[PDB]
Amino acid sequence: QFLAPYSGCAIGEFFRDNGKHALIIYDDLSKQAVAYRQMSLLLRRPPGREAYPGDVFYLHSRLLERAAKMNDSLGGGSLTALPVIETQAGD
Amino acid sequence: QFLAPYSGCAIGEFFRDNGKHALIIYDDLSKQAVAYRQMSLLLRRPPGREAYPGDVFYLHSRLLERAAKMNDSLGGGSLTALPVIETQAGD
Amino acid sequence: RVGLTGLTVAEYFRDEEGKDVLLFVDNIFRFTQACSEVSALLGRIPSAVGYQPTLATDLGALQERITTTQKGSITSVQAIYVPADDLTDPAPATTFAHLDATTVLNRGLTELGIYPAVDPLDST
Amino acid sequence: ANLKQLKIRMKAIGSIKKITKAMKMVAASKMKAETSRLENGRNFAVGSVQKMLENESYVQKKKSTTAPKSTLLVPITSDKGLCGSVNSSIVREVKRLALNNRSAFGLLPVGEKGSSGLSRPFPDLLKSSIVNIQNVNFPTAAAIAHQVSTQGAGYDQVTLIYNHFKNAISYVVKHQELLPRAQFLNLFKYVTRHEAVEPELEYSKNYFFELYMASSVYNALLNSSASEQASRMNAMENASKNAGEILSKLTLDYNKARQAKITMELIEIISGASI
Repeated sequence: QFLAPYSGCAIGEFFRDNGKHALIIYDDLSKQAVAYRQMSLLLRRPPGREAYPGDVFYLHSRLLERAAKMNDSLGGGSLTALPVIETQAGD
Repeated sequence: QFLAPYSGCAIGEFFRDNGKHALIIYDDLSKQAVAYRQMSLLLRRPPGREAYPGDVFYLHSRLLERAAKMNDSLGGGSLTALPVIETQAGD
Repeated sequence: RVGLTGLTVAEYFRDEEGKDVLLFVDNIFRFTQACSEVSALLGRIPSAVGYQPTLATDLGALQERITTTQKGSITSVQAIYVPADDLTDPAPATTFAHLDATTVLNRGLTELGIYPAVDPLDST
Repeated sequence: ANLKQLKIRMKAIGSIKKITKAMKMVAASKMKAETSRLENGRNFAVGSVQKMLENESYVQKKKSTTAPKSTLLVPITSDKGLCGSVNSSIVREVKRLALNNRSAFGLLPVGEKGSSGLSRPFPDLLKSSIVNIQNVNFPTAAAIAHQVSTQGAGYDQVTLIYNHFKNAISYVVKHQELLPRAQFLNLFKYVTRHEAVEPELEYSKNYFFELYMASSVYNALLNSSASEQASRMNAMENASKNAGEILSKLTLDYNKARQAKITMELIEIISGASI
């Protein structure tokens, strides 16, 4: 679950780097945080607020930061992302 | 930051034991607890509630308890303490 | 694992017998609770509110093994207990992510003499 | 986030919603009584004097038709607070009609909120008011009508501002216009179609004037009193409604804070157990 989002993102970069356009959709990412939180707690790492690791931000950022619009010289390709998030009580 | 409160306190004891009157003003002690907490955590000591050391209460008590009104036999000196505390949200 | 035991009995009829099965399971709260207790004893760091870090995985296995196949189907009717009446609690929250329908039993209907406990409006 | 504080504030809103819900029950109960009294006393001798005066053809020929330059305003409002927006509506309209032109209205208020609300905006204009009415009845309405009669001599016209109870949930402001005593007598002497000899005209003119004035006052109080209980009930419903929404919202934050509390304390224990 932790690696699936990055695996799919690489498939989208293919179309991006070849001048093509791709739209990658990421189902609810809270599942990834739980999966990553699982591995973190099992690694004896110190949990932060809401039991999430301190690098949970970098987990999602590094992924979404790769989805962008390449210039025309490189091919003009793009990679659209539609991350989903589930809110417990709509807060 | 951990010794500055006690450092200035010793300077006040001079006027105290010499029958004089001195007023010491300790700025926010929460910053001392963070420095004292930081100093304790880095020493690999077991942390207490809120990550602070177990004897954090003894810290401020030992510091503030020195302020007193010496009797006339020792000169009648006095040391007045005005410690400050900063609250996050008035809690 | 007692919950998985009944599931294995149902999976036999699903695959071999090829007939539909109806798996009744007590309130899943005690299932998730037992998974948290065993995890704590083994020395795993608990979750935010004390659950095991493998909540999604431990619960996902049970919720995924229950589905329809080409041979048969296993319809699971399991009770849901919300601790402290907190819907945002991890146990019921992760469970609702899999539930397709809900049967809310109301006490008022029984008093009026109508004794299907299911509520028409609350049920979805 | 300091669960102890949130739980206390939730308890407060719960009591407010409780007392707010209870006041609505009493609001409905009293509304039933007022409507029962209104339906029985309504249209009591209303327009009677106005009708016969119209039937008097000779009166219309000699009718003195002029525009009153100075008039007296007697707004009707409820005395008990937290009764709804009916009082605010009346004090608002009279404020507009009064702030526009000053020194042309006496503004004798009726009701604690009506007079108190108009005291600061119009000082030295309103000199007396009537409040703390124990019950509504014709003898009392006549005493009020009599007082207005004494104060109406200085002004050329008198009008009453009050809420009209058209529906249990719809109360529209309505204002009647009544001529003073001096204008009534000079108009009543022309009465010739309807003979008055059992009591002589000199006595009948002053008597039927009371009936003409008390009838309007008595009817106005009922309409306003019924609107009070009606608007009060609606206000408690909206208040109890809003009280519940806020109470439910804090409950979510309470549960959210509960999870964070267990998370914080649990990590502290794990941190100490790690070493």
